[PDB]
Amino acid sequence: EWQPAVQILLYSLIFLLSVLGNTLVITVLIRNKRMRTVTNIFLLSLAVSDLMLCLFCMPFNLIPNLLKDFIFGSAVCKTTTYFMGTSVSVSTFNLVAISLERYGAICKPLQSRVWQTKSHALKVIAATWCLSFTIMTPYPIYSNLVPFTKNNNQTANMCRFLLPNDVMQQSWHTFLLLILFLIPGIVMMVAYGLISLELYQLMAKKRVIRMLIVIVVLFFLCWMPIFSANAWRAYDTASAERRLSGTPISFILLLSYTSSCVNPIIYCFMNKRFRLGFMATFP
Amino acid sequence: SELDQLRQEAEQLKNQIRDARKACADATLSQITNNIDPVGRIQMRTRRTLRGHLAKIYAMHWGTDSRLLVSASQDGKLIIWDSYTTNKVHAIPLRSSWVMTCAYAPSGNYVACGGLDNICSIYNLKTREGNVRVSRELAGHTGYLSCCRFLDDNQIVTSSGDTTCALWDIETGQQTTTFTGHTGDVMSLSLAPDTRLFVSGACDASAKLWDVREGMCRQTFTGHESDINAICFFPNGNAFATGSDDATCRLFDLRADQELMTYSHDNIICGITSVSFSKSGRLLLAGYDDFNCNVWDALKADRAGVLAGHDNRVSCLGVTDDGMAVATGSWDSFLKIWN
Amino acid sequence: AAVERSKMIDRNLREDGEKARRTLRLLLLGADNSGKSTIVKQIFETKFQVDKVNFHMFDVGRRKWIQCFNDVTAIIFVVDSSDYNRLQEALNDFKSIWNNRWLRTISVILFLNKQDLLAEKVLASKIEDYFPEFARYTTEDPRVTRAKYFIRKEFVDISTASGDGRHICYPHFTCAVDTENARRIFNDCKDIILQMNLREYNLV
Amino acid sequence: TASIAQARKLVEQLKMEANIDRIKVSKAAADLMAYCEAHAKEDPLLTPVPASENPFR
Amino acid sequence: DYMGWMDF
Ligand SMILES: CC(C)CCC[C@@H](C)[C@H]1CC[C@H]2[C@@H]3CC=C4C[C@@H](OC(=O)CCC(=O)O)CC[C@]4(C)[C@H]3CC[C@]12C
Repeated sequence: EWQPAVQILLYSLIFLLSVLGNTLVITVLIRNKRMRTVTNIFLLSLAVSDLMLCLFCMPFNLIPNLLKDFIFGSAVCKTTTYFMGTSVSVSTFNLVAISLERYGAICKPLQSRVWQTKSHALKVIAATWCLSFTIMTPYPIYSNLVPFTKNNNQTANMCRFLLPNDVMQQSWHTFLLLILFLIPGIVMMVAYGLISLELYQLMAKKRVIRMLIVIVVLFFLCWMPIFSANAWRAYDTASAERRLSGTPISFILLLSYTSSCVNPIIYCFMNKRFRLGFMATFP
Repeated sequence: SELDQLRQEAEQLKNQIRDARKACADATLSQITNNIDPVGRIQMRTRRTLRGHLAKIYAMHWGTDSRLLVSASQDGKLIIWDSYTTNKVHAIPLRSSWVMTCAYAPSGNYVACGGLDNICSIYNLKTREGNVRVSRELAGHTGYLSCCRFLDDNQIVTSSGDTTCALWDIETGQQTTTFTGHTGDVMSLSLAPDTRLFVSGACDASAKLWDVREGMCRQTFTGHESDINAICFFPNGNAFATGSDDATCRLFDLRADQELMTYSHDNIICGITSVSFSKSGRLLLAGYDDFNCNVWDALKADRAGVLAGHDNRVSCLGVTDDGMAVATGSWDSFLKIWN
Repeated sequence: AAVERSKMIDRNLREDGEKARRTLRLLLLGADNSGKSTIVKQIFETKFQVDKVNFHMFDVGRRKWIQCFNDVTAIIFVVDSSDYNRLQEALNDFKSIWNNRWLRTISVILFLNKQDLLAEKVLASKIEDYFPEFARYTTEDPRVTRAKYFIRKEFVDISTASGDGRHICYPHFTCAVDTENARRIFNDCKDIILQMNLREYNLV
Repeated sequence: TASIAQARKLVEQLKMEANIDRIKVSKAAADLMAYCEAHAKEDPLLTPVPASENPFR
Repeated sequence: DYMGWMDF
């Protein structure tokens, strides 16, 4: 009884904050043309992806979890499982894209000016969305309803992303772990480590350095439980579902959803520039 | 002795001119045309947006025909625009990137550029080669050229940073008349519709009325406190309005030999770059450094509109001869066509 | 062909704007016979290419024509360090070029050319006579290094108080036959673009 | 002698400015109002033209 | 029974 009460409270708290925190960024960045810059085009795409992540994950992964049945249809299960995957991909790739531009600006500034432009920024955003959509297209196809019968002889549904055989399933989750988690894991680490090394070699200097460390660590913290759980259930889903399924995996998936609620905080609301414009856009 | 006597005589003459101007005025423009029908809230909207330049646009000039205008930018490109269809007609490469002025000829055959190169390049638009080429490099000036106005296809008045203005026989390339009255860098120039007089504004906060044929400063109007960036003639030809960096715009009458009304606002602290007049002379439109063009009732001194469409400083504003369209150019590389 | 003309004009000027972005345009100030021509070892202009990074020089043979130069990469200020009478004039010129209403985002490279003439001026330089505040100042030859540090601080104390982190001065030193000006300009422009990018890409 | 020559030129220009014809500002204001009222029907800015007559949409 | 979870 205690556990569902602290589940709904935490889920709603991340929800209404993410919803409010992403619509404000989209409003300010679209309306204010002067504010728009190379990095703001990246932040705007990140805000849209986080808002897409919030709307198609949180209510669709909590109400079926509380009621223990998928109350929506099969077409809802397919359409939403595609937008969840796509939004995760765009969010993670925008963070890597911001880090690569940041590395170019600091380590090799003169060379960067020839290529790092606003037109170049739009091309990377266009490539990010078009590649994320293409790679997440197996999600609607392989996710369909699976029915079960309860103790009361009722009918119920489960929306599950299940491949035809476990030989493709283990290779899928291994592929997904590398490109989504592991490759940003060390690319963002080397990019923000060289920037931190070039700035360390006065109290504002040490400010920027430690915030780069918070970006990579909270990237790890948000995505490590769910990606490990996906790797766990790929090779043996009997031990993973016996321990984690139900209330623990709700908290695991919520910590994962928290990334789309802390990304506007650590990228926009901690900016001196963006807060001055946020007070100007709204009366 | 002699220089002190000439200074005292010049001070006495200027004091007599000031006393005559003070005794001549009894009312203002507002006290005469107060009880008339206003223009209302002019909902003048951005009809066209011209997005060609890649650098700061210093100056523009409207053609006699309503469609065509020419714009100068710091990238080294001079661009002629078709206002109605947002097309670009002519793109002119410039020998010197640093260009501070452009002009379109009343007949439409010629455009003139100038800048830090100290050379007024006349560009022939009507060429049998098939492209715009330099017609006459007017090199006599020893300073940056700030404003050039075409009297006709063989006479042009130019302003420059060498503190002088000159009338140039384009066929000979030599100054025919030189206007040596300004003690500071001349920044602006406006011709009269009859092409027999003109007014120029300079950095010494002085506007001077010069006769083209006579070659003398017939009248000097000293109503500004800052550098007069631009100047424009009222359509009748008997008054003109100026604009400076002291957040003020003043309308000066030729016949009354003085100013009529200040077109300034207490909400403005920035500087005016350009001023232009509507067809009937009842709207005065002034570009500003606050990024926003303010529209002013030219006969009632009421801020009837604000043209907010620019990211950076507005540098050049113009109203067509017909009066349909107002074009504003800015440091952000965009020209906006209004109404 | 009447609409395709405006498209083809826009594509031609787009390629011309890409080449002007590659170039790091620079401006020269300084009075007459201050060694401004001595700095170049290769409206007058000159071009020289270092390490696949272009630099463009500009000097004009003031508040109105300086408005064209508020989008340059840096302002190169050259001071004749050997003479002392126009040192105050150089200070006034640096004050005018730094505390400008349109130049609030441009760092100033500050070359101090012909330090050798100051070196034999010291070894032969009434620096206490020209400046009464030369006393209570504690910084090759120690007197040459002391005079160079005094000139350095006397020229950066105006820039430090103003600016407010948007742009700070970055001076150097140059002899008559010194050829390190290209490397000093390269390193200084590297730091200028670094300090601009840090703000641009919301890292600070 | 250049300063004396320029001062004499300034004296001559101000003496030419002294001999000029000045009308009252009321008559100039009435002429401005008359031109405004005469060309108000021809002005496209004070009174907005419809989109058929307006060449801008 | 309700055993399992959505991937994302
Ligand atoms: C509603 C759901 C289905 C998502 C819809 C997906 C796309 C239609 C959205 C998502 C991200 C949006 C993009 C995010 C950022 C930009 C940059 C932005 O361009 C500018 O900033 C203007 C150029 C300037 O800076 O002056 C507007 C278009 C674009 C591509 C947006 C276009 C529409 C996109 C691709």
